[PDB]
Amino acid sequence: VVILPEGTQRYVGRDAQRLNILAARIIAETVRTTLGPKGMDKMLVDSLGDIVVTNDGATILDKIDLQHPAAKMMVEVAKTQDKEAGDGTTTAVVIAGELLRKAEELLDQNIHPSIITKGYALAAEKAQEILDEIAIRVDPDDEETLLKIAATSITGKNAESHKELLAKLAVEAVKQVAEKKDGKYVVDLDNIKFEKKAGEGVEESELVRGVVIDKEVVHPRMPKRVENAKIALINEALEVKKTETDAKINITSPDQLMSFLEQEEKMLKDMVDHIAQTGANVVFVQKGIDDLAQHYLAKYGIMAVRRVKKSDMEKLAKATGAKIVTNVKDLTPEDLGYAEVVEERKLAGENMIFVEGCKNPKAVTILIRGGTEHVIDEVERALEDAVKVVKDVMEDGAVLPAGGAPEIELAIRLDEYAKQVGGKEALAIENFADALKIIPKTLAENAGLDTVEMLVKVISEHKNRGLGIGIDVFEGKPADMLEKGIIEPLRVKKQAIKSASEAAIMILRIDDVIAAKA
Amino acid sequence: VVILPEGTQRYVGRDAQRLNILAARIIAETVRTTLGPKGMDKMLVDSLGDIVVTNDGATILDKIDLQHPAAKMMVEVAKTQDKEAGDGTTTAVVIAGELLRKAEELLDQNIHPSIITKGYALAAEKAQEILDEIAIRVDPDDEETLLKIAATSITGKNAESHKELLAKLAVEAVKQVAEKKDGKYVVDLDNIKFEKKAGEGVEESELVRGVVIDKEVVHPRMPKRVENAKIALINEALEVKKTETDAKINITSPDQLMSFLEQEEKMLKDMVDHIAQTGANVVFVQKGIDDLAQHYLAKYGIMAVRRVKKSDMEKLAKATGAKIVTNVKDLTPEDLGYAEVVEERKLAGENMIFVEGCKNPKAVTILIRGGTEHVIDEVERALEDAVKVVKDVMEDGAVLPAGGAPEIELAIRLDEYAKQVGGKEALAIENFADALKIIPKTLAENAGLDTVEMLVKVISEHKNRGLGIGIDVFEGKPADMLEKGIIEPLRVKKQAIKSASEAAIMILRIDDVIAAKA
Amino acid sequence: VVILPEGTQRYVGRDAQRLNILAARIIAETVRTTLGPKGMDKMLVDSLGDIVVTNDGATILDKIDLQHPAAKMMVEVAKTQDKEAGDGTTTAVVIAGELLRKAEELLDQNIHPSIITKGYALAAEKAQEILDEIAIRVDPDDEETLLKIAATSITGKNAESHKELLAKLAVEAVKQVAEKKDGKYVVDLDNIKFEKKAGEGVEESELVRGVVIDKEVVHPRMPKRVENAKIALINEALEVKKTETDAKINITSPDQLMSFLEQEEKMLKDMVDHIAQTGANVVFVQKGIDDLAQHYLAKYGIMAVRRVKKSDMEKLAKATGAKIVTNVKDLTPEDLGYAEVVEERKLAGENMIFVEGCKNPKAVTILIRGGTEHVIDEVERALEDAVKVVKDVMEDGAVLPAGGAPEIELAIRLDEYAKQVGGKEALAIENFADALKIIPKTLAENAGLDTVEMLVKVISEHKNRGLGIGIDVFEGKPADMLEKGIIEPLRVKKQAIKSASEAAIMILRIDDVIAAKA
Repeated sequence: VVILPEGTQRYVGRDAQRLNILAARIIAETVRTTLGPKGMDKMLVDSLGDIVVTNDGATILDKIDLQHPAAKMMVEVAKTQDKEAGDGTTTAVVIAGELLRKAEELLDQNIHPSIITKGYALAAEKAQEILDEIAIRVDPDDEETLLKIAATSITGKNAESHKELLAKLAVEAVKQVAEKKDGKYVVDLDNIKFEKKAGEGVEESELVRGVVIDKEVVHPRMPKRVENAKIALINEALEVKKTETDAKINITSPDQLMSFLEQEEKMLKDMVDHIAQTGANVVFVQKGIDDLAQHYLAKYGIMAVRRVKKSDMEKLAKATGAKIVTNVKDLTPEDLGYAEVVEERKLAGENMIFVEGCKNPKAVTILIRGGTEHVIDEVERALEDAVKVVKDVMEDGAVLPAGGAPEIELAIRLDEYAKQVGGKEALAIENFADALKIIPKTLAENAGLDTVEMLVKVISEHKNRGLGIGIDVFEGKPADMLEKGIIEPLRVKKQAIKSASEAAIMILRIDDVIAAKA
Repeated sequence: VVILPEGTQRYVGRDAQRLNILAARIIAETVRTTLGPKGMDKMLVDSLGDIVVTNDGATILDKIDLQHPAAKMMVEVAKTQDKEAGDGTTTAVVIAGELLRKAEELLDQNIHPSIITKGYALAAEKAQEILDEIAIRVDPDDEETLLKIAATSITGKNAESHKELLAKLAVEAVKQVAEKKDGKYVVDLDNIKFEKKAGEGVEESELVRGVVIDKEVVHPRMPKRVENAKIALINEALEVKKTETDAKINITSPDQLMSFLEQEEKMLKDMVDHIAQTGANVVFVQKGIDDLAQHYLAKYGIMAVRRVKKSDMEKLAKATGAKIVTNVKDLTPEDLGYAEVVEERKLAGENMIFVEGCKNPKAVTILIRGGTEHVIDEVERALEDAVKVVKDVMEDGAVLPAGGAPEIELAIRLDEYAKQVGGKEALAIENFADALKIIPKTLAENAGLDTVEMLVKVISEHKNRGLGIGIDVFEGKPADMLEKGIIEPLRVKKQAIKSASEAAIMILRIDDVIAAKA
Repeated sequence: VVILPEGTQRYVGRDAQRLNILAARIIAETVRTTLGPKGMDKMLVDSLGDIVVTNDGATILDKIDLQHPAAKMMVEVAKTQDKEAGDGTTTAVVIAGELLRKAEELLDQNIHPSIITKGYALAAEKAQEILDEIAIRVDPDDEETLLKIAATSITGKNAESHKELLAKLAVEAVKQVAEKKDGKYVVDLDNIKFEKKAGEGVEESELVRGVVIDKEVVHPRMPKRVENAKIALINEALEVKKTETDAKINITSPDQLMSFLEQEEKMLKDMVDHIAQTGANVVFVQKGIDDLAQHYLAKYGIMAVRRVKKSDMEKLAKATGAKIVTNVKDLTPEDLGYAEVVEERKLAGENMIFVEGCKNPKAVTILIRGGTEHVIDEVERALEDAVKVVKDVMEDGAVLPAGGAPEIELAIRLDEYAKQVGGKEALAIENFADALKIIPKTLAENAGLDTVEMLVKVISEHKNRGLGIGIDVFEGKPADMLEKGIIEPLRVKKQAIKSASEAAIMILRIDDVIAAKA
C-alpha cells in the first residue's frame, strides 16, 4: 500500500546506521587534514564565485554546501565548539567521526545501540572529571601563559609567520577589555574591534588603544588632527527637528516666509553653538549633519564625523570615556571623552578616523594589515580565535598541554575505567577511549609522519614521563608540551568532548531515516 | 455508466478493509521500534531539508508526509495522546494497529463488523473500569513518586543519559507552578518556559526560579546587574503618545516650532520621571523605547528592555510578583515585582537576561544546554513529556506500573470478561485482550529478547505475583515494576485505550473508500 | 589536461579501498542470510520475468544482475567453490567479506596494505595445514558417514523435509557410479542423471538403476514394455544412406524408376533385418528412423526410439552394458546391453522410457518428483550438492565437523600462530582468525540466537571439549558435532578458505579503480 509519497527515500536499521555513520566519517575525514601545526588549508568557492581560503574547521563546514543530513549534524558540532571555546572546531568534528567509526565495530558485533550509547555517556562523563582534574590551574591574569595560549592558537594557520606579534596584540587587547569582578574575569569580545585594510604586510598590524572608524571628516575646512581632543558623542541628527505629531506651517503673511526660514536657521545654529560651549573639539554623530551645521562646526574648528555606526558609537564611548547623549541639548562637559589624538589618515588610499591614546580604554581596536584581501581575512579569523582562546583562560583560569597529550591521557585513563565497569558497556567505553587517539594520530599524519610508530612512542613515553607528553609535530617526536609552551584552554577540550559525544550518541540512536523529495 | 469523475479511485468491502487496516498496521509497525527504554529514534528530513531527530511518536507521525488516509487517521491518535497525557503516543498507535490486525482475523472468519465493533466497545469500556480499579492512588505532590514518574518518562530517549537531573528539574518546576484548589491541583504548563542555547552539555541544564528572557538591555550605559531589583512591567511604548482621533499641529508662529518640540520632550521625560519615582530600577517594556527615554532611564540607573514578547511579560509578572500596567502614568510602587538578581549575560556568545531568585514564583524557566542544536531540541521534547507526566499525576493522583504490566493485567481480566459475555462478541473481546499484548511484546522485541518466551514468563509470573509484574527490558526478565520504580500515570494508559479503541472501531466500520484525484 | 574520456570514473587510495571493500561486504551480507540449518531463501526474478527460488549462494550471485566490479569478483569465489566442493559457496563469500571488513580496520591504522596482505597469506597457508591435520580420515566408501555428509548437506534447504530419503538416493547413486581404480575412488558426476517431473510429492523421488529418457516408443504397434531386454545402441540414422561424394542417379529406362526405388527399400529392410538378427528387442537410435524402417522394427516386434540425445546414448551404454555402434552393419550380439525392464510410462501426462533393472549400472538416474516445477528445481539443486559432497568424501578420506567447529578451531589456533610471528603480520593474522567467526556467528544469527553469548559459549566449550564442539542452532547451544553426526567434507573448507583468501588479498592490493563509461 502507498503510504509514503513517491520520491521519499528511507533506510532502516543497519542501512540507516551504515549510511549515517559514513557521512559523518567522511566529513571528519575532510576537515581532519586541516588539524594541527602542519595541517593545510582549504579553498572554497560558492555558487556566486565568492572565494574563501581558510584553515578553520567551522568556517569550512559552514561555507561548504553539504547535502546528507548526518553530515549537516556534524556541522552543528563545529559551530557550537566555535561559539563556546573558539579553537577546537576541527578537533570536535574529527573526534565525533572516530567515535562513530569505533561504534560501528561494536554495532557489527551486535551490541545493542542502547548499550553502546550508555557506555559512551559513561566515558564522556568520566572524561570531563579527568579533565577538570588534570587541568593546570593558572593565574587568570598571567601574561606569560596568555601569550603561549595565543601563540599556540595562531599556529598551523596562514598567519603563523607573525605569531609572536599577533599573539602579543591579541593578549593585550583582551587584557584591556577584560572586566574584573570577584577575582574572576569576564571578557566581552564586542569591545574589541577588528579593522582590516590590505596593503603593507601582516607584520604591520597593530593595537590601537581607542577606535579606528572607517569614516571621514564631513567638512573640508575642519581640522584633520586634534591633539588633546575632547570627544562628544551624539546620536541625534544635527538638523532641523520635526515633531512626532503631524504639523504644518500655515503661512499667512509674506514676512513669515523669512521668519520661519530664520527660525529653523537659528535652531540649527544653537545646536552647534551648544556643542562648542561644552568645549568639545571633536564630535561623532550617529546620524546626519546638515550643511549649515557642518559650516558652524567648521568655523568653530570642531572636527566632526556623521552617520557613525551604532556599534561604533559604543566603542568610542568605552574607549574615550565619553557618554553618548541622545539630544544635543543634554550635552554637558561631563559627557566629553578623551583621546590623545584623533585624526583622519589614509590607508591604502581610503581615509579613516583614528581615535588613539585613550587613557584606559574599555574598548580596543586591532588594525590588520596585509598583502591582499584574502590574507587579511584569514588573519582576522586567526586573530578571532586567539582572542576567544585568550578569553577562555582569563575566564576559566585553567589550561592544558596540547600535542595530543590530553587525548592521550584520556585514552589511557578511560580504558582503565572500562575495566572497572566491565560488561558490554566496557566495550563501548574502551572504544571511546580508543577513538580519542585520532587527535595525536591526525597530528602526526598531517605532518607526514608514520602514524603507527608515533602513537607507540607518545603513549609509552607519556605513560612513563607524564601528563604533558604529546606529539611535537615540528620535531616529529614525543615531547613535553608544557616545557615547549604548547598550551591550550581547558574549555577547548571540555566543549570538544561534550559536543562530539552528544552528537555521536544522538546519531548512534537513529535506526530509521525518512527523507522526502526536495 | 460514468457516475464518478475520471481518476477517482474506489475500494469496497474486503478491499476497503484490507487496505485501510494495512496502512494503519504499517504506520504502527513503523513507530513500534521506538517503543520502550530500548527503543531507537528516527531522523526525519522534510522537503526543505530541515532535520528532525527524535524518539517521540507524535513528532514522527506529525513530521512525516503521510499519503494513505488510513495512515492519516493514526496521526490523530498519537496527537490526541500527546495533548492529553504527554507520554504514550507510540503505544496508542501501536495498540490501534494491533487491534485492527486482530479484528481482520475475525473479518476473515466472516464475523460481521458491527459485532467485532460491539465487542471492542464492550472491551474498551471494561478496560477503563479495570484501569480505574487497579490504579495505584498516591498523593499529588509526593516528590518521590513524581521523580519516578519523570525518570520513567525520560528513559529510552536521547536525554536518558542525564535523567536524574532532568527528572529533578521537571518535578521542581511543576511543584512550584502548580496551584491547589479544594485539595485539588491544577497545572498550567504555560508557567514553565524552556529556553534553549547550545554550548556546554545537557548536564549543564538548570531550573531558574524566575525568567530567562532572550533580549538585552536597550541602552549601553544602563546597569547590567541589579541585585534587589524592583521590577516594573509596562506594555505601553515609552514614546510620544498620539490621539486615536486624527490630529495635526497647525503652526502659525516660529516660536511654536520650538514650543511643541519641547512639549513632546517634556512628555517623554515625564514618563521616565514617573517610573523612577515609583522606586523601580528594572523595567520591561512590551512595546518600544525612544532614544530620549532610554537616555533619561539610563541617567536614573534604571535597567530597561524594549519589545518584550507578551507571553514573557506575563511570566515575568507571575514570577516576580509585578503587576503589568498599561499606562506608565498608572504605575505604582505596589505594581513592582521582586527578583533577587536581574542581569544581562552572554550564552555561547549571544546576550540574554536573567530574572532569577524570585520569592515564590508562579512561573519558572528550565534553561536547556547541549552540545548541538539537535540535542537541545530533543532534550526540550523529553522535558516537555516529563513535565506533562508530572502534571498528570499531580492532577489525577493515580499511577500505574509500566513494563507492559497494565496491559498484561488488562489482557488477563478482559479475556475472562469475554468468557462472561460469550457469543461472537466474546471473540471480539478476547481479541481486544490479545491485541493489548503488543506493548509487552514490543518492549521485549526492541530489547532483542525472545518475544514468545518473555511473554510466557510475564503472563505467568504476573498471574502469581499480581499487578506489579511487568517486563524489565534492562534485565531481560520479568519483575515487580512497582518495586523498581518503573511507574507511569493512569491518564497515559486510559487515554491510550480510549483513542486506540475509537480509532480502530471507526476504521473497522469502513467498507467503502472513495478518493478523488488530487 | 584531458587524459581520460569524459564519463570515466576513478577512485584512489582509501576511496578505492572503501568502495571496493564496502561493495564486497554488502554482497556478502546479502547472501549471508541463507547460511546454516535456519538459513532462508531468495526469490530472484530476472528481466524476463523468469523466477528462481534458492538457498544456494552460487545460484544467487550468478543470477543477480551485479553492477559493482568488486561485487562481480565475489561471484567468482562462489562459482569456483561450487565447481570444486559443491557446498560452502555461501561460506566462502561470507568469509571473504569479513576478511575485508577486518582488514580495513588495519588500513585505517595506516598499516601498509603490503603487511596486511603478507599476514593474510601466512594465515591462509597456516589454515590449510591446520585443516589437513584436524581433518578426520574415514573409509571413502563408509556408507555410515557418507549418509551423514549428504544429510547435513541437504538440511537448511527446501528439500530438508525429506533429507533421509534424498540422502539415501545421493549416497546410493554416487557409490554405484563411483570407480575405484587402485584403492582410490574417483567419480564422474556425469554418470548420474537427474530427471524431473512435477507431480506427486518430493517423497516419490527415486533412484533408477538404469536410465530414464524423456522420449516415446517411435511406432504404435511396437511393444510398450519389454521384459529381459536385449538393448541395441545405434548411432547412424536408419534411413537410405548417401555417399559423402556428390552423386546423382541418371535414369535412362522406365524399368529403373522402380529398380532404384526397390533398392532403397531393400537397403532399409537389410538394416532392420540385421538388427533383428542380433537378437536385440529394444533399440535406441541417436539419429532418425525412416517410417519404413519403423514398420519393419514393429513387425519384428522390436521396440525402438529415435532421435535419442547423445549424452543419453552414453548413459544407456554405461548402464546397460551395451556397446554403442556407429553403423547397423557392425552391430553384433556382443554389442547388445541388458536391462531387466525397458518400458514406456506416463509421468504428469508425458511419455517417458524407463530402462531399469540393469546388472551393474555404471550410469544411474535419480528421478525427481515434486509438487510444482519450482519445488522440483530446488530439490534438483539440493541433490546436485548432496551428490558432490558425497563425491568429495569418496575421493578424499577426509571429513570435518560443521556447526562452525572448524572455523572455531582455526580462530583459536591461528590466533596462537600470530603470537609466534609477531609484529604487524601478527595483527593481520589475528584479524584473519577473527574474521573466521562470522560462520558460527551468522549460524547463530540466522537461528535468532544471541551472537555475542553464543560465540563465548562455543569457544569456551570448544577449548574444553575439543575439535568437534560447534553450534547446534536447532538446540540453541554448543554441542559435539561429530556425535550429532553433523559433518562436511574436508574439501568444502579447504577450497572455501583458499578462494576467499586469494580474493581478499587481491582486493586489498588495489588502490586505483579506473572504470570506462559504459
